[PDB]
Amino acid sequence: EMFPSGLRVLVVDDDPTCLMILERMLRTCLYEVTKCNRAEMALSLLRKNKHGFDIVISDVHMPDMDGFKLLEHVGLEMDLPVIMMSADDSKSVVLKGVTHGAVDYLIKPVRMEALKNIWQHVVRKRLKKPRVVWSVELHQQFVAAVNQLGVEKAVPKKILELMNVPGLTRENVASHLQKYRIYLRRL
Amino acid sequence: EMFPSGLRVLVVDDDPTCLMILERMLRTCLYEVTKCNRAEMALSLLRKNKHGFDIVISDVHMPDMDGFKLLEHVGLEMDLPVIMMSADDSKSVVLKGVTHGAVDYLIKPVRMEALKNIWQHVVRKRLKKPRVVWSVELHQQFVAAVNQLGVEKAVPKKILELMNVPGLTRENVASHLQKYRIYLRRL
Repeated sequence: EMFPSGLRVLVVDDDPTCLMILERMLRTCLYEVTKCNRAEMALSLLRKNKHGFDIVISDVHMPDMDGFKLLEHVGLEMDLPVIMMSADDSKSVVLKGVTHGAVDYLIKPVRMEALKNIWQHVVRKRLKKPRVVWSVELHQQFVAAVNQLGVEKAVPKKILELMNVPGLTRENVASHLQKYRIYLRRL
Repeated sequence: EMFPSGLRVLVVDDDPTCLMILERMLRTCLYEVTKCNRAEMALSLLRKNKHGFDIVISDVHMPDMDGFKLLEHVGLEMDLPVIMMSADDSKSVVLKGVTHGAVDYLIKPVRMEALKNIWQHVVRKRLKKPRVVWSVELHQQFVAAVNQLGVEKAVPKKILELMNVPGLTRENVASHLQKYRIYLRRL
């Protein structure tokens, strides 16, 4: 089966053991890895080179910033795939990862198969217009709406009815659902 | 005539004399001023609190980043009003300020009237949808198109014809033109 070697991953964690594990497993899986232990530094590294990182993995806890708001900055503001690394697997923490913008999550202890499969949010087998940026408030309304209808039955028109946001289009919701589908199915 | 006192301005300059002048004049004009001497730090200060700064003034030259790309980060990526502070007033530098995302510019020496009038890009006398973010490449095509048609005659349909970007709408161009109208008229 197909495997995309050489994707570039930024791993953000103030825990050196967690960082070492993630880096070693990603290199075993042929990803290219950049490590960083501060949220502010991660954000600077991502702006420094847009079209430089394919996916970010960041710890739910960070020493210089609330970890969930880093998820918002990376996953929503910058529209990058961000994966939440958490030691806590309660329903509330897992729900908060996706409500703050992550496309997926990893629970300690991280299994190789789970870690290796993160490329699914980046590549697929088969000058452009302005990109649309979702606010955290809008995103949380979307997650609530989709969870109410059921992820398998939620169609753009029904999501829109529940969100009740003038100007929000069917296309906007469909492309947002495609980005967050995998996480929402895990719920 | 109406004057909006108390707007919050971030001034970004590694030249302490320039920073002191801008801060003193802005405080005389009743703005609230935050100073910062590094591009990276400016960017962190702006994310730290969105809905915190009303307008940014940044020097065309910065020691830790190309000044024009800071304009892109602030004016286009973050969609804040950024004003280019420059000692150079050549046609090429002035054109580059607006092609990299600034809504206006200030030339040394800065006159009080010019400095005091920066509120025009922020306020006016009379949960929402995703915001649209322009890439620098798209923005530069837009500036070229508008300059070809003439800023006073440029209507969205004609701008679109010249830009030739599938998916770019009339509404997108009209709201972009409204943001950059003042600078483009100065050209």
